[PDB]
Amino acid sequence: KKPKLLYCSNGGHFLRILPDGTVDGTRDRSDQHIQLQLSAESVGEVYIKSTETGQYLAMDTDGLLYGSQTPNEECLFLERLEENHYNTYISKKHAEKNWFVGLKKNGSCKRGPRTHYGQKAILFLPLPVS
Ligand SMILES: O=C(O)[C@@H]1O[C@@H](O[C@H]2[C@H](O)[C@@H](NS(=O)(=O)O)[C@@H](O[C@H]3[C@H](O)[C@@H](OS(=O)(=O)O)[C@H](O[C@H]4[C@H](O)[C@@H](NS(=O)(=O)O)[C@@H](O[C@H]5[C@H](O)[C@@H](OS(=O)(=O)O)[C@H](O[C@H]6[C@H](O)[C@@H](NS(=O)(=O)O)[C@@H](O)O[C@@H]6COS(=O)(=O)O)O[C@H]5C(=O)O)O[C@@H]4COS(=O)(=O)O)O[C@H]3C(=O)O)O[C@@H]2COS(=O)(=O)O)[C@H](OS(=O)(=O)O)[C@@H](O)[C@@H]1O
Repeated sequence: KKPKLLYCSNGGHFLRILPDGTVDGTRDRSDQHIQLQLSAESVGEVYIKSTETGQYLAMDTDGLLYGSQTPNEECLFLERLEENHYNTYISKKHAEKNWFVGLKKNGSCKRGPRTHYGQKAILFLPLPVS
């Protein structure tokens, strides 16, 4: 649990949270906002924070991901390992809606209600930073 990169296979991107709270993905290994710290706030729960800006990955009430300055309830995710050995993170708040953290092929954040268990857009591979 050192700063990791959240690599999404659908499109091959690095999930990232911009200074202005925008969350999306990118292919530049040199991006200053792709370094995330993953705090485990319980047995299968986690917090994902932009070390570069302090912001925490959070999903609003409509499934849109954004960067929150404080770590509220909307910032927890149930980190799960899947079949092909990837990690998928589903919003704990909306767990019942099956809303995950995901990236579209073109690297733009994939809306929570547009994601679903099984989709390749929800697969992330933590890679080592620096
Ligand atoms: O009716 C209207 O007027 C409109 O209503 C809504 O629009 C509808 C579409 O009209 C409708 N078309 S359909 O006629 O019903 O088919 C439908 O489009 C869906 C279709 O699934 C599909 O359509 S199409 O290809 O025929 O055009 C297409 O799929 C997109 C994905 O959405 C996109 N996801 S991404 O994550 O953003 O990139 C992307 O998928 C990639 C990914 O790599 C991966 O997807 S995902 O699992 O991560 O989601 C997946 O990978 C597959 C791989 O392709 C596959 N290869 S093989 O060919 O099977 O061998 C294999 O390797 O497996 C993997 C993994 O699979 S799995 O195990 O995870 O399942 O798929 C690929 C991929 O296909 O490329 O790209 C595809 C293709 O798109 S592209 O543009 O052709 O490149 O579009 C979606 C879509 O959501 O748009 O449904 C929409 C939405 O309807 S809804 O409203 O009911 O949701 C729409 O409504 S509105 O609400 O937006 O207003 C309005 O546009 C119109 O009003």
